[PDB]
Amino acid sequence: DLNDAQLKFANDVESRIQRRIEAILSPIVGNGNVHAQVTAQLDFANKEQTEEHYSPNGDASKATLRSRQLNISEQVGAGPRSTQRNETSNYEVDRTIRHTKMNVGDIERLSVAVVVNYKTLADGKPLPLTADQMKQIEDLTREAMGFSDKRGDTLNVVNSPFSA
Amino acid sequence: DLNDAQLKFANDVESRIQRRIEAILSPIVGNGNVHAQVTAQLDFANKEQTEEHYSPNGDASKATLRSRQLNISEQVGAGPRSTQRNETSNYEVDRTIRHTKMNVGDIERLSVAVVVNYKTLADGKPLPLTADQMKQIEDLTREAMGFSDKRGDTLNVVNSPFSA
Amino acid sequence: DLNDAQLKFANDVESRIQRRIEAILSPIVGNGNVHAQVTAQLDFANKEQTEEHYSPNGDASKATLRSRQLNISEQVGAGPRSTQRNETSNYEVDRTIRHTKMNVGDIERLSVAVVVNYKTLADGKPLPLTADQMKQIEDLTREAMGFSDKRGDTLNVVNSPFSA
Amino acid sequence: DLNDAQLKFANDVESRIQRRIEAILSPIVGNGNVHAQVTAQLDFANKEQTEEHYSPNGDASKATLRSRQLNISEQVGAGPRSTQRNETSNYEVDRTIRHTKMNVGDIERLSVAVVVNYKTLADGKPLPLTADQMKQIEDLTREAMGFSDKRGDTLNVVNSPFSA
Amino acid sequence: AIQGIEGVISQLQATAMAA
Repeated sequence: DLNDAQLKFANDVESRIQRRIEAILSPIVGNGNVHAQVTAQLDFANKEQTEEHYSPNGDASKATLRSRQLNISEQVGAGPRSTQRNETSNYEVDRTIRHTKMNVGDIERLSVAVVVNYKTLADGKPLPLTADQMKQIEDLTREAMGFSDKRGDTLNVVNSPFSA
Repeated sequence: DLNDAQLKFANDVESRIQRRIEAILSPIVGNGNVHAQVTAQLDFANKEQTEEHYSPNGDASKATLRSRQLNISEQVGAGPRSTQRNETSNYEVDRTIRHTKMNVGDIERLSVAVVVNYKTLADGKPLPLTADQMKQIEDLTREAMGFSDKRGDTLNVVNSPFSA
Repeated sequence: DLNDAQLKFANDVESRIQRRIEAILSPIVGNGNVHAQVTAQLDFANKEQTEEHYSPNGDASKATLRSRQLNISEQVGAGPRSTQRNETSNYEVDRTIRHTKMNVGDIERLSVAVVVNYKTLADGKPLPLTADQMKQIEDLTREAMGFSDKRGDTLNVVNSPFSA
Repeated sequence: DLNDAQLKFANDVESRIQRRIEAILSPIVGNGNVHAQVTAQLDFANKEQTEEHYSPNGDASKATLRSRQLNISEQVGAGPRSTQRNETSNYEVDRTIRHTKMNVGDIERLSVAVVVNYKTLADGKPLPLTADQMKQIEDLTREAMGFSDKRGDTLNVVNSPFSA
Repeated sequence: AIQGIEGVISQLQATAMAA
């Protein structure tokens, strides 16, 4: 029931990422000379979070006060000195409440496998690509897939001649 | 259901960013001599936040007072001196409450992949572009995509001859 | 639903900024010899704010009083002196409450990309523009776009010959 | 009843992982020259979790205070010294409540078995593949299956000639 | 409660509007 809807959601996301990669990889490598497939680890767990933050007021310069009683006594007779300080302070503090409801269906970790073809010249020899072109393909695929390191995304692009 | 609406929202945003990039990249590079694709990491999490800020009043110059009782006693007989100061102060403080409801569907991180063609002169030789022109294309794409560093936007523009 | 309305709002704002830029850039550079595109980062977050400000009254010259009790005693017998001052003061303070509801749909950051053509004389040679003319175009575009530094606006105008 | 629905859910997930692997393994190894089967250990246990986190306030620099009473007494007569410090502090602490409902049907551990064929040249000799090609197949299968180490995923790809 | 803190922030927004 709901599981099938989630699976179809994942399939559509993967297909659209695949198409976005193919769109940029087509003009330079050529139609059919590139194949990519995407798998997506998604987030279907309902989470609700409330965050409370208090600004520190331990420093007297940023401390906000409402009432303060400072009783000071010094009975000098060091000799028979007698110092007494009774201090009472009531503070008002900064407060920030944030309520967050995470979206259901977010992407947790995306791994993408891309395979490119060789280059057959007018003679027909399948000449492999170069390192610079491979790096360009890797960068383009990283851009298309929305590659990020916090998610833990992995990308692998290899070059091999396609079969007949 | 709602996930499909969010996905269509993302697709429309990406398509419009793509079209905006293409619009400026067309007059100089030429029709079809430029291809770009956009992916958008969006924000579909409902957040509500209330912020409270208190202006500090620790300095006597900016401190606002309502009532103040200052009892001072000095019984000089340092000898048998006896100083006593009882101070009570009630303050009124500046207060700022901000209530914020973040919009659903905002952009978190935008990464854009752009590929340009080579230059075929009247002879037909695919002459590659220059560094200055590449920098101009990068700047134009950054302007079109709304490039920002707080979001974490990444842009990659590479030059390569298009396939037939 | 609402997201589409917000997107159309952004598109209309961007189109009108584009048209305003084109309107002034047309008479001097010429029809079609200028192309500009605008992207707008907008504010669709409902914010409500209440601000309270108290005028400081720590200086006796600007302090407003309602009731004041000053008991002073000096029993001179420094010898066996005995000074005692009990002071109680009730103040009335200036107060300013400001309630603000920010508009939904305001502009946060505007970045604009403008491209101009070269100058083809009667012979037909595409002569590039000059530094003074480029500075004039930059100033005119800044004026049209409502360029501001608090927002974080970025503008890029480059000169390049248009393609056929 | 529900068990059959869960089993069909597992079968669909396994079939889609199998198809994703086959899709990338087809262009290079060839149609029919690759066979893969997937088994999935799934999560059909309803879990509900509430998490509470308190920011530490043991350091006076990050400690937020509401009321503080500090009575200090020093009766010097080390001699007949008498120090007494009575300190009472009321704190306000940061608080974060997270409520999480894990999705039913998540993947716990995925193990995948892939078998590839040999290479029969124009002569017909079944030449085995190379180490580099085997490593490429392993990497592609890891990408397709969403291989992860936290889950405990295991992958085994072996090369052997297919039977008639 | 999480919903209780939601209600607290709601009453804070109410105070903001009232001011």
